[PDB]
Formats: sequence, C-alpha cells, structure tokens
Amino acid sequence: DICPASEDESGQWKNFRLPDFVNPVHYDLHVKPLLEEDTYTGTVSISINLSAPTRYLWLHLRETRITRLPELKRPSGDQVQVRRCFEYKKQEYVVVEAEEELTPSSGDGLYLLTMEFAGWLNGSLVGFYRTTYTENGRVKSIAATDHEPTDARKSFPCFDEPNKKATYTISITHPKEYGALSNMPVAKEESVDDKWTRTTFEKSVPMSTYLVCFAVHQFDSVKRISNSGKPLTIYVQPEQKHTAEYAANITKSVFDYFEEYFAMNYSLPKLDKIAIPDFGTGAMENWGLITYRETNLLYDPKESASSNQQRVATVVAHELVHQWFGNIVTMDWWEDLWLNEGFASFFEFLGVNHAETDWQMRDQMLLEDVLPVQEDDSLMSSHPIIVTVTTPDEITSVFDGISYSKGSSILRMLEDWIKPENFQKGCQMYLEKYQFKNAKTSDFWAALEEASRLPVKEVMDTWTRQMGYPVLNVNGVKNITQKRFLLDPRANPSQPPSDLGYTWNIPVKWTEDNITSSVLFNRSEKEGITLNSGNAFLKINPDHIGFYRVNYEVATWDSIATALSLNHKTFSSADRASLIDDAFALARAQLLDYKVALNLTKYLKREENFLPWQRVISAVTYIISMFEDDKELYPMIEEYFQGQVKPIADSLGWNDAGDHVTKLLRSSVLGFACKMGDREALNNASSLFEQWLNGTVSLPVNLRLLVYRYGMQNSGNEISWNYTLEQYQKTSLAQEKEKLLYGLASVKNVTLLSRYLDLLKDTNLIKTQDVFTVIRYISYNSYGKNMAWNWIQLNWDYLVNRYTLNNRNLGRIVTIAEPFNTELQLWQMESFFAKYPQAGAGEKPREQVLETVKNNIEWLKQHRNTIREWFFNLL
Ligand SMILES: *[C@@H]1O[C@H](CO)[C@@H](O[C@@H]2O[C@H](CO)[C@@H](O[C@@H]3O[C@H](CO)[C@@H](O)[C@H](O)[C@H]3NC(C)=O)[C@H](O)[C@H]2NC(C)=O)[C@H](O)[C@H]1NC(C)=O
Ligand SMILES: *[C@@H]1O[C@H](CO)[C@@H](O[C@@H]2O[C@H](CO)[C@@H](O[C@@H]3O[C@H](CO)[C@@H](O)[C@H](O)[C@H]3NC(C)=O)[C@H](O)[C@H]2NC(C)=O)[C@H](O)[C@H]1NC(C)=O
Ligand SMILES: *[C@@H]1O[C@H](CO)[C@@H](O[C@@H]2O[C@H](CO)[C@@H](O)[C@H](O)[C@H]2NC(C)=O)[C@H](O)[C@H]1NC(C)=O
Ligand SMILES: *[C@@H]1O[C@H](CO)[C@@H](O[C@@H]2O[C@H](CO)[C@@H](O)[C@H](O)[C@H]2NC(C)=O)[C@H](O)[C@H]1NC(C)=O
Ligand SMILES: *[C@@H]1O[C@H](CO)[C@@H](O[C@@H]2O[C@H](CO)[C@@H](O)[C@H](O)[C@H]2NC(C)=O)[C@H](O)[C@H]1NC(C)=O
Ligand SMILES: *[C@@H]1O[C@H](CO)[C@@H](O[C@@H]2O[C@H](CO)[C@@H](O)[C@H](O)[C@H]2NC(C)=O)[C@H](O)[C@H]1NC(C)=O
Ligand SMILES: *[C@@H]1O[C@H](CO)[C@@H](O)[C@H](O)[C@H]1NC(C)=O
Ligand SMILES: *[C@@H]1O[C@H](CO)[C@@H](O)[C@H](O)[C@H]1NC(C)=O
Ligand SMILES: NC(=[NH2+])NCCC[C@H](N)C(=O)O
Ligand SMILES: [Zn+2]
Repeated sequence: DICPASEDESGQWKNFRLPDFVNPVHYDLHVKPLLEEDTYTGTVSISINLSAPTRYLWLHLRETRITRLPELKRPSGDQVQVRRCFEYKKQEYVVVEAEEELTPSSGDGLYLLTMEFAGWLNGSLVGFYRTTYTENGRVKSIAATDHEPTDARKSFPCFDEPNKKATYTISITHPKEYGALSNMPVAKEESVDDKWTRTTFEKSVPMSTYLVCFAVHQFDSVKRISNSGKPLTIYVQPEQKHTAEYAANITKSVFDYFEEYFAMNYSLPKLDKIAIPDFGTGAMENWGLITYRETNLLYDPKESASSNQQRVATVVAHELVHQWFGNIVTMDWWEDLWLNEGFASFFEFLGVNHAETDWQMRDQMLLEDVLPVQEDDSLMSSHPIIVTVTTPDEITSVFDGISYSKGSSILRMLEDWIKPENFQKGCQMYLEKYQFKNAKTSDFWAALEEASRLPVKEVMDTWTRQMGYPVLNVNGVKNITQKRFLLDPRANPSQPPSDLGYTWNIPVKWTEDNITSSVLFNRSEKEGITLNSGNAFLKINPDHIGFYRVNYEVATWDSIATALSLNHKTFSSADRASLIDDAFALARAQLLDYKVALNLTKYLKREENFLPWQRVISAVTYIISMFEDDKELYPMIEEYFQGQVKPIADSLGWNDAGDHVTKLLRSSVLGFACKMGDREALNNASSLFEQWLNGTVSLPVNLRLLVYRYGMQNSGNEISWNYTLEQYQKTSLAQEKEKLLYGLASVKNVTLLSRYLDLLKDTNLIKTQDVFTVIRYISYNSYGKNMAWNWIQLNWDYLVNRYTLNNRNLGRIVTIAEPFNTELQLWQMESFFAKYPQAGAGEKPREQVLETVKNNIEWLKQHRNTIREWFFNLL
C-alpha cells in the first residue's frame, strides 16, 4: 500500500541477482515483537557503498511490509529526496526511486538507507516467528529466527545474498520477563517502560544475512568454558534442563578439537545453542547462536537410544564445523553450497571421533554418506556438485544428498589421496586467505594445490563439474577401464551434456597381499590403465575410499563368495560392506548377474559386524520391497534372510549390553529379524510392548523403537493406540515423542490411521516441524503406503498454503512414492503431477521419484525370474 506492488520491469531490479555496485557495510537493526499479538515492528538503517550512477536502490523483502516511506542519506549526511518506493514481487525486491540519482562513494563515507517495517510471527517456521510450550501448566512463548537460504528477507529488509557480507549491531525491545539472545554477547540493557527492556548486542564481525539470528526466550541454561576461556552455553527449558548435559559435553570437546585442528580462533566472544520447540530444519549454524530441533540437541541417557546419542553428537559437531566453514569463509554463491555443507558433513565425523573414541565414526561415513549417495548419484536426475540455481526454489532444493553426502564423500577421497596431513594444512591456508570473505570452488583447489603441488584442480574438477560417478571394469585381474555408472541401462550415458564427457580422473588405491599402492587414473587414458608380486587377487578400492564402484570379473566375484563362506574375516568389515554394496548395485544396474550378487549373502550366518549387516539390510530392503505383493517370491526371500540373521539376532538378544557399535548392530539386526517375520523376535516385541502398556516398565533404550513399531503392528488396537497417543503428549523428551509417532504409524488399522492423518491439521497435537515425518512414517505402513500418498493428493492445496512451494520438506514429500513399481502407480503419479504442475522446491524430487518408479517397473520385468530361480533352487 505504501510501497505498492508494481509490474514495472524496465529496470535492473528485473534481474534475479542483486547488482554488483551496491554493497552494504553495516546494519543497524531494531525489532520489537508483540508476542501475544503475533506481530513485530522494526527499523533498519543500512550503510551502503555505491559504485555506479543509479536512480534506484533495491533489496530483498518478502511478506513483511514497509510501514512508511524510506529515507536516504548522502555520504555527506544530507537527506536524499525520494519520489517513490514500490515492490517488485517477481524477484522479491522492494525498490525506492530518488527524485535524483547519485554518484559513487569514493572515500571512507557511505550512504545510509533507513526503512520501517512490520511483519507476522504466526503461520510459519521461517523468518522471525513465535512458538509455544507448556511449563508447569502455563503456556509460554519463545520467538526466534531461521533464515537459510533466502528467509532473512522475511525477517527484515536486507541484501539477502551470501556474498553481501556486512557487519551487524542488533537491538530488541521485549517484555522484561524475557531474555534476548543474538549472534554477539549482550552490550547493554535499558528499561523502556517498567514493563519493557531494550537489549543491544555488541558489533558483529562481517557476516552473511542468512547467519543473522535473534531470539526472545525464558529458557534456563547449562554452561561450559572452552580452552579459549569463552563461555559455551546451551539454553533449554527448565523441565528439560537435565537433557542438555550431553550436548554441553560434546560442544566443549568438539569446539576445542576444531579450534586446534583448523589452527584458527573462533571469531566470536561466545557461542550459544538453543532448541526451538517448533523448528523447520535439523539445526542452523547461526554464528554464535546455533538453533536446533530438540531431537538433535536434547538427549537423556536414561531414555534416549545410542542412535539418538550419535545423532546429537554428530549434528552438534556439524554445526560447530560451520563456525569455520560457512561462517568465517562463506561460498560466493549458492552454486558453491557444498563448500559449506560438504565440509561440515565431512568434518562432523572427525569431531565426534575425537569426542567418542570407540564409535568407529570414520568407518560409519560409509553408512551415513558414501554408500547412500552412490544410490542417489546413479540417477539421470542427479546433478553436479557445482549447481546452476536461478530462483529461491532452486537454491533451497540443492540442500540435498549431493551437497552434503557426495560433498563429504569426495573430500574423504581427496584427503586419503592427498594424505591427511596435507589436506589439513591446505584447509588452514584456505581459512587464512578468505576469512570474512567469500570463496569459489576454484579457490579451494588452489589452496590444497599449494599444500600438495598435486594436480588438485585437474582431478577434482571431474568430480565436481559433472554429475555421476564411474564403475571400474576389471579385465584380467589387473586391467581396469572406467565407464559411467547408471542404474538405468536404457539411459543415455552422455546426457545431460558434459564438457568432461563423463570420464574422471580417479585416484585409485588397491591392496596386494596386505600392501597398498596408488595410481591416478587419467581421463585421457581412453583404453584404460594397468595396475602395477605376481598376484592371484587384487582388492581394489580398500574401505570404499574412492567414490566409484568396482566390477570384478564374474570368476573373481564367484571366488569372493567362496572366500566369504570359508573365512569372511579375510576381508575387513568395511571391505565386506563395500563388496556387498557394489555387487547389489551392479545387479540392480544389469551389470552383474543377480545370482552372483546373492551368492555373496550365503556366509551371513557368521557375519557379526555392523557395516556389512547395514549394507546387506539396505540391499535386501529394496528387493523385498519390490516383491511385497508377490506371493510366490516373498515368502522365500523372507524365509532365507530370516535364516541368515537369526544367529546374530539370537546371539545379541533383547537387552542393552555391549559397546556403542554393538548396540547399534543389535537394533538393526533385531529390526531386520522382525521385518523378515521371525516369530520369536516378533514375540519379544509384543511381550515388551504389553509390559510397556502396563505403565511402569521403562524399556531398554536401544529396543524401544522396535518395540513400539512391531508391538503396535502385531498387537496394537484402539485401547493401546489411544494410550500411546496420550504418552506421546505427556513425554517432554522429543526423541521419545518421535519414536511414539513411529509406533502410532505402525497400527494395522485403517480407521486409526485415518484419525492419525486428521491429526496432522491439528497444531495442538502434531507440531508443524513433524508433519512430514509423520506422513512418511504412515507411508511405511502396509495400508498407509497408499493412505499417505492419497492424503497428500487430497490435501495438496492445504499443504501448499500452509508451507509454501519454497518449503524443501514439502517438495520432498513425493518421495513417499519411491516403493511404487507398476505402470498403474506411475500413471497416478504423473496424473497428480500434471494436475499440480507448479512444483516449486519439489521440482527435483519429482524428477527423481519418477525415475526411481520407472526403474522399479523395469527392474521387476528384468529380474523376477532370475531372482525366483536363485531362491527356489536354494530352498
Ligand atoms: C525372544 O526370542 C528368543 C530368541 O532370540 C526366544 O528364545 C528361544 O526360544 C526357543 C523356543 O522356546 C528355543 O528353542 C530351542 O532351541 C534350542 C537350541 O539351543 C534347541 O535345543 C531346541 O530344539 C529348541 N526348542 C525346543 C527344545 O523345543 C531357543 O533356544 C530360545 N533361545 C535362544 C537364545 O534362541 C524367546 O523365547 C523369545 N521371547 C519371547 C518372550 O517370546
Ligand atoms: C552362484 O549361484 C549359482 C546359481 O544359483 C549356484 O549354482 C546353483 O546351486 C544351486 C544350489 O544352491 C543348484 O540348485 C539345484 O538345481 C537343480 C537343477 O535345477 C535341482 O534339481 C536341485 O534340486 C537344486 N537344489 C536344491 C537344494 O533344490 C543349481 O543347480 C546350481 N546351478 C548352477 C548353474 O550351478 C552356485 O552354487 C553359486 N556359487 C557359489 C555359492 O559360490
Ligand atoms: C497471521 O495472522 C493474521 C491475523 O489473523 C493473518 O492475517 C489474516 O489473513 C487472512 C487471509 O489470509 C484474512 O482473512 C484476515 O483478515 C487477515 N487478518 C489480518 C489482521 O491481516 C495472517 O495471514 C497470519 N500470517 C500468516 C503468515 O499466516
Ligand atoms: C559430561 O562429562 C562428565 C565428565 O567430563 C561426565 O561426568 C563423569 O561421568 C563419569 C561416568 O559416569 C563418572 O565416573 C564421573 O564421576 C563424572 N565426573 C567427572 C569425570 O568429572 C558426565 O557424565 C558427562 N555427561 C553426560 C551427559 O553423560
Ligand atoms: C480398527 O479399529 C477400529 C476402532 O477401534 C475397530 O472398530 C471397532 O470394532 C469393534 C468391534 O470389533 C466395535 O466394538 C467398535 O465400536 C468399533 N469402533 C469403531 C470406531 O467403529 C475395528 O474393529 C478395527 N479394525 C481392524 C481390522 O482391526
Ligand atoms: C480413543 O480415542 C478417541 C478420540 O479421543 C475416543 O473418542 C471418540 O472419538 C471420535 C473420533 O474418533 C469422536 O467422534 C467421538 O466423539 C469420541 N467418543 C466419545 C468421546 O465418546 C475413543 O472413544 C477412544 N477409545 C477408547 C477405546 O479409548
Ligand atoms: C588466538 O588464540 C590464542 C590462543 O588461545 C589467543 O592468545 C589469541 O588472543 C588469539 N588471537 C587472535 C588474533 O584472535
Ligand atoms: C591388459 O592390458 C595389457 C597392456 O595393454 C595387455 O598386455 C594385456 O593383454 C591386457 N589383457 C589382459 C587380459 O591381461
Ligand atoms: N529453511 C531451511 N530448511 N533451512 C535448512 C538449514 C539447515 C542447516 N544448513 C543444516 O543442514 O544443518
Ligand atoms: Zn550444514
């Protein structure tokens, strides 16, 4: 109204990107929330470096409105006359036109733009918002911000691009019963009324808008002091105070580890962590004020699982990495997002490995990132690590497996190739050089190139400027050739067009009789290379350290299966997982006969290690999933795999005994036993469930989820469903709540699942942060697979209105359709997508799930008979 929307395109504000010649230096930001009203107001004054004649100044603003007419100051100090302001919706700009036009800022002086604005605290989990929780029967409020990637512009008007780094001095006017937090320590507090306080924080270091954070809270705190002497504190609800201890421990340990590892001081005087009761992502690395979802921060050793402990430790470590990679040095543009996310996803493992010695974290990288993303990056609808992004929806979409997991994986390969010592030093030099500035990927290669003189740019470009990865084809034990690996054999291997033409410079490592050698396999060696003792067996890609698959000759694969049956310990746990993973992905891709892959599972009655069991379970889950409705194949696949896990499931038993990894193994192994229909494992689940319903018995922590799931699935009814729903409401621990939600989604009852789906619209019952989690849980239910899919279709307009098409989790919800494997189901998907063609952040997930479902249909056609034969002839 005061800056009305205009469809005037005839200016530079038509461009998606901000102009080069306008840079901010300093933000004077003041916000005043009316908590009980779900509104806030604010004023911002921004010091501006101008480099070119312009009659217009524009910056980002979404939803939040300008309250009066903006006012501008010349570097001399005089008031610049303003003709108009207008909003340009298409590119999320507010634009002000001078009755003038003025010249650059040539010295140390700068323009100053002052704007008044008003926004909403309700209906959203981005920008600046308020949510509630209950304490001693009273409803309490907390307000906070979440900005990454393009939501700072909702909180306040700003130059909302990662390279437009400016300095910040923030102040908030809030009721006195509340404390206020931000990036920097408190500088001064002053009484406005006898009811209100104005809290001003000290000047920030130059930082990106997406990192700017503030909160208004009545939380207690658990405190720690770094080796640096700086306070590290975790803010937490008084009720939940005891559950902040572990995170406090890890924060200290990992903070102290990283500061020494990166050879650089944490830039700020303090660091705070806080979990918002309703929070839209996992966690956010806001410099000095890291916000969390409760499940990722709050841990109770008396109620939480080892899985939960590891998750907390890992996310805390992840977030801490960002204080260096992302915060100190930021990517120049979102196309280089992996410089943030891949680095955090890599170093998170080093952090927690320091904190927790017997967690085998380094190996767990294979399970967490490497192998899962090799699935993702074998689709045509993957994308290169460096990604062209032209809209806010595209930007948010690339916060994905490629950025995180493949990012993490190619750094893991890089480190090993280049040696840890040199990788470390190179990272340090990168941090020294670009501190408080922005870097491109090119900048990082050159940094490590200074630390190795190895051809980092030449080699790593191949892993980074094109999607996908190679399979190494072994000819004669010793000759290898590279070929792009795609899950779909019908797909055109040259698409989409790549300058590098889908050949890679592959750092290749192999083990000859307990001795290790290294070669760079050059792109330009079109007809392959020969691996340099007269050997009878070459173990290529030890610990799956390189981001590629190895396809041995069938004879060799056959001999591996035999070696496993005779003495599996001949191979390391990682090597076993890796051979199993490759074989099954190769069979999936029609590059290896399924009989050969399945033959590798024969030894399993003697398998006792975590890594191979995890990758076996992953591979079987897919195959079992494809044959769910096949009355012929399914019982046979079930009977066999039931027999294979029985010994290890029996050996570990239904009790929390052993070290971290053993307990993780027991969980997944007992879960798989239950999934495969082992009557005794199911009986244990039902028995413990029945006891838990008696209201006294606290279940062994690493068995709970299984007991809620299989207990509800096998003996749940309305009475126990209602009980479980009450328990979910009554527990304060978010990690327990989440397990109970999975339990509730496990009932074999259409009426009860229907009630559950209806609860998604009730914000008193299911939190906004948890809606997509619940939909996904329901989709795993044999009835709910179709119920969840049907519900998101019927309620699509409702979800879009509630979350917006810019919401990443909403974009991704269509992946509940992954198990689909008929032409009928594919037609349903396409019909639905055609009806709602505005996909937003769901554009890529749609492409991916369509490719997956098409692969599934093909897979069934190609392999049903072969797999049937293998099982029939065996049983
Ligand atoms: C939870 O799961 C346990 C399995 O992990 C069950 O324990 C098993 O119960 C079986 C049936 O009573 C026993 O079968 C016997 O196995 C021995 C092998 O050592 C054979 O001699 C017997 O032929 C066989 N049956 C007989 C004699 O009729 C298992 O031995 C037993 N123990 C283990 C460690 O596997 C629990 O029963 C189950 N709990 C609940 C509450 O259902
Ligand atoms: C790699 O996989 C091969 C193909 O599945 C295995 O070879 C097969 O072993 C089966 C036993 O596991 C045989 O099943 C038998 O088939 C005959 C004729 O069809 C039936 O009369 C028998 O009753 C049946 N056995 C049973 C118990 O029902 C297959 O004949 C056999 N096929 C071939 C071509 O060899 C390999 O053993 C396997 N390699 C390993 C494990 O190293
Ligand atoms: C937060 O609440 C306000 C006030 O209820 C919402 O504004 C209303 O929007 C609807 C249509 O979207 C109108 O019918 C009402 O008249 C509006 N009221 C006012 C005072 O503007 C607002 O949409 C909510 N914010 C969010 C982000 O959902
Ligand atoms: C946080 O760390 C402290 C130690 O730094 C842990 O407290 C110790 O726990 C061990 C094992 O329970 C005891 O033997 C010691 O008496 C405790 N105090 C020490 C060594 O100073 C504490 O348990 C850790 N937090 C969590 C969440 O487990
Ligand atoms: C699924 O749950 C519903 C709700 O509890 C069950 O419906 C009940 O059935 C019994 C008879 O067996 C009646 O006494 C109740 O009045 C019914 N309740 C409702 C709301 O209709 C239903 O039997 C369950 N269905 C299955 C297949 O387990
Ligand atoms: C379990 O939960 C439901 C919901 O609280 C109970 O109440 C019925 O819920 C339906 C909707 O599912 C309403 O239409 C009825 O008004 C409710 N019936 C009442 C209040 O009498 C249901 O009765 C509970 N069942 C058990 C066995 O505890
Ligand atoms: C860096 O850390 C050291 C050791 O903790 C400290 O003495 C020094 O003040 C810090 N220097 C800078 C430039 O931040
Ligand atoms: C492998 O390549 C080498 C060198 O080109 C060659 O001598 C040999 O014939 C090839 N094939 C096999 C099966 O070893
Ligand atoms: N609006 C969002 N969903 N932002 C997601 C930020 C999550 C954060 N970068 C992390 O992965 O830890
Ligand atoms: Zn991150």
